[PDB]
Amino acid sequence: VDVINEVKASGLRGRGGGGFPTGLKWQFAHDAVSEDGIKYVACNADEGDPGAFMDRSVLEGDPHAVIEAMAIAGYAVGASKGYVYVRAEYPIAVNRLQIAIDQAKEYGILGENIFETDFSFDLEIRLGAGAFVCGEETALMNSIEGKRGEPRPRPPFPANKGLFGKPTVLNNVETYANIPKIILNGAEWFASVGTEKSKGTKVFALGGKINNTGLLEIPMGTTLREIIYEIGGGIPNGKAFKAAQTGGPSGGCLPESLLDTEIDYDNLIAAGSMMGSGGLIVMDEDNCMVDVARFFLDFTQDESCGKCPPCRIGTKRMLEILERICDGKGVEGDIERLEELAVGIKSSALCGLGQTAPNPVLSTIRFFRDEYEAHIRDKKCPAGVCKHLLDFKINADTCKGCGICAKKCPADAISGEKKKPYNIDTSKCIKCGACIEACPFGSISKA
Amino acid sequence: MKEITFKINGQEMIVPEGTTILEAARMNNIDIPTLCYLKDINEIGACRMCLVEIAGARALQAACVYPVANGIEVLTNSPKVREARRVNLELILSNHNRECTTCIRSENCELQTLATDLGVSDIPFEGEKSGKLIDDLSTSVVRDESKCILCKRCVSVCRDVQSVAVLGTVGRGFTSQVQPVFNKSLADVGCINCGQCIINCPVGALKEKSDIQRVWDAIADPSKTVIVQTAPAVRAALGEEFGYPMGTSVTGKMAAALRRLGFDKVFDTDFGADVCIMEEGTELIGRVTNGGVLPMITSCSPGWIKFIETYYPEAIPHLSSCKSPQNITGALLKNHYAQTNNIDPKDMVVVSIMPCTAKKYEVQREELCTDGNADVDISITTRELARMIKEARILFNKLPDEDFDDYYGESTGAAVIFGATGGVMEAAVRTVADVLNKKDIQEIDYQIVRGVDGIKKASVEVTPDLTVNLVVAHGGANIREVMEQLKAGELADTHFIELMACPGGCVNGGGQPIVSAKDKMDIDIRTERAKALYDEDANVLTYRKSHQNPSVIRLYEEYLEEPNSPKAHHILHTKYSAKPKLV
Amino acid sequence: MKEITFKINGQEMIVPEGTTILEAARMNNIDIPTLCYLKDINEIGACRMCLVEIAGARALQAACVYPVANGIEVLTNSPKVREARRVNLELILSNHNRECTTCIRSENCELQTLATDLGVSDIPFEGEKSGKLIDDLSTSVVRDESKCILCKRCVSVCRDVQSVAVLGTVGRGFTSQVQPVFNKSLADVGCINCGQCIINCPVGALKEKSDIQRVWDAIADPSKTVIVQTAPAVRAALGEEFGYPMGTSVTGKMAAALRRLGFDKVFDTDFGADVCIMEEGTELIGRVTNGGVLPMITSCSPGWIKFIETYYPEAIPHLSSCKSPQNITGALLKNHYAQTNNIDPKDMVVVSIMPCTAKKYEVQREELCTDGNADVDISITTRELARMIKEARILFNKLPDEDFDDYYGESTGAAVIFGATGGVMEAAVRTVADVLNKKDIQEIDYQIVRGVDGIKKASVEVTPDLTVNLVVAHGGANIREVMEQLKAGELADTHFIELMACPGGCVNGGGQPIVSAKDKMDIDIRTERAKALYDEDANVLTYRKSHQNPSVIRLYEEYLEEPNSPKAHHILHTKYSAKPKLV
Amino acid sequence: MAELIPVENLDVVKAIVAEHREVPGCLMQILQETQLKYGYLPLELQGTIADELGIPLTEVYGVATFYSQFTLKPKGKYKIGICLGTACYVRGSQAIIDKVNSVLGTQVGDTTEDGKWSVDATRCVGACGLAPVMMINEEVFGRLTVDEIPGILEKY
Ligand SMILES: *O[C]1[C]([C]OP([O])(=O)OP([O])(=O)O[C][C]2O[C](N3[C]=[C][C]C(/C([N])=O/[C@]45=NC6=[C]C([C])=C([C])[C]=C6N([C][C]([O])[C]([O])[C]([O])[C]OP([O])([O])=O)C4=NC(=O)[N]C5=O)=[C]3)[C]([O])[C]2[O])O[C](N2[C]=NC3=C2N=[C]N=C3[N])[C]1[O]
Ligand code: HC1
Ligand code: HC1
Ligand code: SF4
Ligand code: SF4
Ligand code: SF4
Ligand code: SF4
Ligand code: SF4
Ligand code: SF4
Ligand code: SF4
Ligand code: SF4
Ligand code: SF4
Ligand code: SF4
Ligand code: SF4
Ligand code: FES
Ligand code: FES
Ligand code: FES
Ligand SMILES: [Zn+2]
Repeated sequence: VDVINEVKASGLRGRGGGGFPTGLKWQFAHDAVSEDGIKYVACNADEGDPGAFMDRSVLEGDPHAVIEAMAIAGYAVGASKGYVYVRAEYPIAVNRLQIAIDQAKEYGILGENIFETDFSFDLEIRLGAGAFVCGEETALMNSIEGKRGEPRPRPPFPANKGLFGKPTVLNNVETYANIPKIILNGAEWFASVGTEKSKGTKVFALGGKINNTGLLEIPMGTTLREIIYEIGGGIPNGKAFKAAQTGGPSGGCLPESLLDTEIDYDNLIAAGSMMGSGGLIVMDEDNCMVDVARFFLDFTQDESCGKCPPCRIGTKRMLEILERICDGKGVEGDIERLEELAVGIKSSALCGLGQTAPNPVLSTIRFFRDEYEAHIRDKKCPAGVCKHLLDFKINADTCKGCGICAKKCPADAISGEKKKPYNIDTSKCIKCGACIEACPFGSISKA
Repeated sequence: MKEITFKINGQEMIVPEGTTILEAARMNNIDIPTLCYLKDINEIGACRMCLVEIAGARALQAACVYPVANGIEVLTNSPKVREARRVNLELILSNHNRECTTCIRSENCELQTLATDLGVSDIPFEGEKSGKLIDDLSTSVVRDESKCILCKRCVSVCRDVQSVAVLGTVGRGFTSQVQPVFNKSLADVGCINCGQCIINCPVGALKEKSDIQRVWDAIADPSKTVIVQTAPAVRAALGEEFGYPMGTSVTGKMAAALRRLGFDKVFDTDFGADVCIMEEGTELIGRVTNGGVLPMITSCSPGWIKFIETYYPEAIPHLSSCKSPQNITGALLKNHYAQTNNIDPKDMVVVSIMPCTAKKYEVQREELCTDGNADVDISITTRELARMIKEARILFNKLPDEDFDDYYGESTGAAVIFGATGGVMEAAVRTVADVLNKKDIQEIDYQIVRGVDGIKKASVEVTPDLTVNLVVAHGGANIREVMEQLKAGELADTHFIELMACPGGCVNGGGQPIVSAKDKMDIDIRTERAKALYDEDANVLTYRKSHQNPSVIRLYEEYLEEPNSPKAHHILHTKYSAKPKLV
Repeated sequence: MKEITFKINGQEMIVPEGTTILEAARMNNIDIPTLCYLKDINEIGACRMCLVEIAGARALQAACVYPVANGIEVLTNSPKVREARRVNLELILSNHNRECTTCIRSENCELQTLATDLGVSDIPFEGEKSGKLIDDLSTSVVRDESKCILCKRCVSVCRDVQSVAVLGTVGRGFTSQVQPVFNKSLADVGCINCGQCIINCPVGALKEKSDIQRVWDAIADPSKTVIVQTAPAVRAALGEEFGYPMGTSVTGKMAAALRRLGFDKVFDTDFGADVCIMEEGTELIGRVTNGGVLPMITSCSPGWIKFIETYYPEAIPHLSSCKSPQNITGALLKNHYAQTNNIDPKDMVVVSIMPCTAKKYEVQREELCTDGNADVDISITTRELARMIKEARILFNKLPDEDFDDYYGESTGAAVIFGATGGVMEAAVRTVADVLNKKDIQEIDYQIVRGVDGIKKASVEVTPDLTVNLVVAHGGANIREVMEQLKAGELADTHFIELMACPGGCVNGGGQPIVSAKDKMDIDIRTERAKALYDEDANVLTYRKSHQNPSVIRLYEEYLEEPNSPKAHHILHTKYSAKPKLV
Repeated sequence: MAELIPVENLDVVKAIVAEHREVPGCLMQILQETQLKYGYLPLELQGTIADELGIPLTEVYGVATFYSQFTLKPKGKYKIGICLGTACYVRGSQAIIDKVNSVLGTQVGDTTEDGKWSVDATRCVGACGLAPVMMINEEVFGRLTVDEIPGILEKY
């Protein structure tokens, strides 16, 4: 009980993305009553968000701190056995954690009579198969049970009915990583770092077009300007900064207009994003936002289980409209259709994966509407990314007129004479892009 | 028992723990749209259509699978709820095939009713639908994949009730479907053709095979004589299709309607029912007096005989050798009636009207042939009969009452009570007690086994030297349980076992008209149909016993000599063999 | 009357000369499909779908228009007839929009029922449809010529029983369409917005202008108070939508259902009806004693008011100066109730539920406003009430009985007979006789005039010095004839003339639920609806006369002083102006 | 790498299911072991496994077809996986996939005729700090360009 009070006073809140305090979660698991007096502890290591890999890093760097928190939680809530769910496609992490548990049970930490006490705790490693939808917080329960990875409605919440109908505590690994400091040094150390709403530090895995890539231990509330410029080293090759995507495909995109915004739980959800898995991807001017919106929507489209009709059907209806915009066949009036689809899917999804599916489109429509209008109306791609919308034009002052691109053209759209610049028929070629790559002088440009 | 107090929309009331808000709203005069929810069968929360706003909640919650807690505040008609329901319906309707004029279910489809109620004005969302695959290869069950909405009711009906489990879910996303294993058809998997999945589908992707064209072609042949026979349970549920109230018998109107289609002869199956009762009593006595293979089990319903031939073959010796009443009547009309009236047996067609879809498979069996000729040629269900009435278009509400045709139209109460569960047992016990000890039994006291519904145990002392032990079971799970109990050696002292596949008897068969969850949550349909059958039984003022029928005694004293005679063994008996399963 | 002998399917009958095969089959328990058949209205033989084979003929014949002959042989269920029927059905269905999910008719469409009955499995004929354009510009009626099947029922209804003739046919082949005159809109031509063509359509190409969204927005506004007004004839035919037998009063259930929808106040029109009766009686006395314009004509129903403003502007002097009862109630609520309850006249919304579709235009008129405010804001029909109840999805069959609110909820049978034909004059005569002589009358015998049916004449002796002549007429042709004879000068002796647009009164209005020909042939619906209204009149045990209502007595004692006071003339009286016609 | 057992032998699967029957929720574990050993999961082996486990084939077929990592068809000798994560997407892995399609002479998700080359669009291997990323069996390559794809492919 004192451990629960200390954790609650520490202000520790789950960094998985939902922002629920772990103290309340532990209390609601402790006060529950089971039929046979058996309680469990289960843990999530199934990272699925692209561009984020701290969950495997903490296992492959220090699994002892991971497994000590296991016994801390088990003693706090009275659970006698625990489970771990780690992806099998990370052989080094699995081998390191199994060697760690073997050493711990050899020393006598795990098993019976832990440190000559009355608490006995045992661990069994469950080998997941690496499914994003299985990373969901009831789909993991079903996967461990041996059924399909289809999520269950809540309530009954997993704090009251978990493994085999018994109360169980569920938290991510990097949240457990900070409890040794809480126990050894006190709650005030965690309370002294960060803002009032959120305390402590957080792991950020950054990537994209950035000079230096990797992981950062940033204090709670650090602004994005400090992360991108002071630590990240700035935009490489002197390109123009457009935005940084936070929270992965389930999060959002922050442009330069809010670069000074404090990063926290409340500010992000007020800005249309959230923490997600903790991954940040910074991008420069060469990007077309329609294409990345389509990609972030396709990622969730390919991972939908198909149980509830919204996340199964509406995601594909949204993918089709973005595909037709990208192909240049789109017409006017698609903006309000996207708005209606997003608001409909947002409020009527059983699973949390389908709730945040239209979130990147919502973030992009509110900030970069001019790109959508240019794609729909002007039929022009500013970044030269949309294959069917850009035009290949040669530079007559630089082009030698050798004719190499003419022979490499598969649709027979390039014509001209020797020593003279050629001509490109846009309506003939399918804009494959082989002519620009086959040019040795680089005289072909995309408009 | 913990008592939970709660308020719904401003009405406070007491429930046991675990009561969903939907039940409380329905029993307190509030209705909420529903597609995937069935009582004690399907509570998964998959359709996402009964969303109800809850104060203080993040988003709309599903009502059907929401346990209620103390002191909540609920609103059901905020504009957000209506907009969400309309958007969800327009999303579900974007993949459905929308040819309602050419859809077999049509007038009683749940999706059409919900689309009409909520007012779906326009469909904005177009695209490409999931592929179409019509499985028009089986004998009794047909699937159209373009009409499925993935509500998953059929899976739970086939897995939890029938305990057969030949249906599952494959894939993820738009590639997800409901399918049998091996990517095969139902005719290649161990299905038993019960038909429950057909009557428990909410849109009409599952249908029965249509043999109406064969009947129409058979009638149009001037050189063929056509004889139709009627089941005892079809007249306890047919009126429901013509607007008649719940549980009304339409015997006279049925006879008039059948006579108006053009059938040459119209007969009732109760003659074969009484014949079967006499033969089964005779084998009872023969096996008891000679120490045969016991306990005896019936051979009436094709569903569980296919279940035996597929799953449990070592019990084929335990089976009775007598044919089903339909086959008995068909063979008797093919031989004795043909000899009497000088009509060529190969120039006759016999059609039966039964509430089953497995009878279509029973007709296809080659072993049920007499002198190289099939007993019954064409079999149809009750729904096809009603559709034939509507297409011939005779006003079923104003027919005058009529009677069946002699001599095969005579009926007795012991042969009428077959439809509900426990009727065959009652009739057999009555006849055997009257024959052996002159004991006048009228009703049988049934003891229900604690914890299990569907299994009935009793013990009737027919003679001081012979107490007849009785077992009755209906439903796939109950059949499986009693088979496990028999194979474990716990059924050594039993004498009779009756097994029906469909739950509640043939009054709840797969050929009966489909009733949605609306009327299904109001009145117990099996109980009321059994009540109608028993009420018709209690008003038979001519004869209430099987051996007292003049027609059967005349037949036995003119043609069949004595029960279990060599002629009876040659004509009315058949053998069974095991069948391969591919699951 | 010559007697003709004929046989239908070998059944002989003596009949009056000129009966059809379809009628005989109907009265002899045989039904034949019809689409373009209306009794006494449409006998055109155009749908070409009631074909019945006749022996010895070259081809098939249509039964609805075929006079029976001596000694003919009739076949109905031959395979050729069925093949021709299905070919015709799939041919007609080849142009229709098959979006049954998004139709307002949906459940009760003729084409859907026939397609389901005949079992059209597939549509082999593909091609292009006819041009679609929705005339969603008129005030009350909307045409959807994409669903039209060209049965010509609307044209015959508008020409024969309404004598308006604002519809015709144009074009040849696929381009043939039924349209108004000169390619205009129904708001631009001489239509009176009666709404009979809407309830006489078989497929649903004609609909009403839905105003449910305005009501839904008005309910959810926290700054507005919503008051609903209930018609007297909306409780005589609503039960059709909820499975009730006809002729049943649903007053308590309807009141409870309206209270559950969230309406702030619920009131009845009968108060305005009593006020109108008093004002008309006072005006009659004033015109009789001061040599006013005679005869005096009541002016409650908007239909023939539009008719006379459009077609007969010469006799507009004769109309009464009082408003319709619902306008009286609305103005009273907007002025006196607003003053009493400290509620701003612009901060309340009043909605009326009336079975008429001409009140949508009646409320919209700019002249019927009091103190710069609209008397009635929104008007919805009975069908829209049923649709709203279904959308809110409250169980209407289990609702208890509740009372109306004070003081506009007090009712008298003089205002309940008001909805049915002849009730306005009944109440007026009762009140005037009681006021002038204390002469107690309860019913008036109306003379049936030879040659024209539906026009009524009576003469009751009010005083020994004054006998009053009365005329009652309903229907477009009856109003046409009576106005023509009035203009001719043959009605110099008449005192009262009461005219109703819709035949049969407001119990047969344009906003009542639609019934098919099947339910129409069994029972005359108007007669039994009026019988239900009269039975409700006989069940009112409090006050059977208008002037005995305590509410109106208190109103005149406190606010309105005396009948036809300057305040009453300023508030409850309006003038009428002629409208140009474009036909 | 151990040799894959031919699917005609039904004794190894019987031993595996007998050894691992008592573990709750052992369906996925047995499926992973059989996938690793035999190489893939044909329908006959699935039916056999459901036969010893005493479970209808509906659950086994659903759970094996639910995970895209359980193969129903035989695979090639070498598996090619292009990281389609966000970090690899922003750097231009689409051109890498196009070059792989052009050179390999097969589409995404198809098995080559010779049974030597197989391509798959894996979402993330986890080394998303060295985009673009390619995986060949147990070898991971990072920071790749279009021109290096044929050179790396020539090594195998
Ligand atoms: O604990 C529990 C809770 C619940 O939650 P909430 O807050 O409600 O929310 P959610 O569901 O969470 O939301 C969602 C979110 O999330 C995030 N994300 C994204 C992406 C990725 C992620 C991750 N990483 O994760 C996991 N995954 C997932 C996925 C998905 C798709 C989802 C939807 C989900 C998830 N998850 C979740 C879980 O289940 C949970 O939440 C957690 O676990 C918690 O813990 P922490 O420590 O964190 O705190 C997950 N997880 C993990 O771990 N892992 C993984 O992987 C994510 C984003 O942002 C979105 O948006 O709370 C509680 N409760 C509630 N209620 C109640 C309670 N208790 C008691 N009582 C009551 N009444 C529960 O228990
Ligand atoms: O089922 C089926 Fe039947 O209804 C028929 O059809 S009639 Fe019966 O009682 C048995 O049992 C017999 O008689 S149940 C059938 O074979
Ligand atoms: O006219 C017609 Fe009628 O029947 C309709 O409905 S109901 Fe009436 O009493 C009057 O006013 C109302 O009130 S008369 C109508 O408007
Ligand atoms: S939102 Fe629905 S469809 Fe999507 S993963 Fe969750 S449960 Fe499955
Ligand atoms: S893009 Fe391709 S098709 Fe078009 S001109 Fe260049 S090489 Fe030819
Ligand atoms: S390959 Fe380049 S330089 Fe040669 S003709 Fe083409 S554009 Fe000109
Ligand atoms: S399943 Fe229902 S909605 Fe679909 S076509 Fe058939 S009747 Fe219409
Ligand atoms: S076949 Fe019918 S019952 Fe089964 S999932 Fe599809 S719609 Fe539901
Ligand atoms: S007929 Fe019976 S056994 Fe066959 S699939 Fe349907 S429910 Fe299952
Ligand atoms: S209805 Fe009766 S005969 Fe038909 S399958 Fe069910 S139990 Fe057997
Ligand atoms: S008009 Fe009738 S048949 Fe045509 S779609 Fe509408 S309801 Fe169906
Ligand atoms: S509403 Fe009346 S007047 Fe107008 S077109 Fe229809 S039938 Fe004719
Ligand atoms: S509008 Fe209606 S009534 Fe008029 S012709 Fe068309 S279908 Fe017939
Ligand atoms: S008679 Fe009644 S329903 Fe008909 S137009 Fe007049 S007010 Fe309307
Ligand atoms: S009807 Fe409630 S979730 Fe299916
Ligand atoms: S109903 Fe006879 S032709 Fe139309
Ligand atoms: S970013 Fe995930 S594999 Fe490269
Ligand atoms: Zn672009």
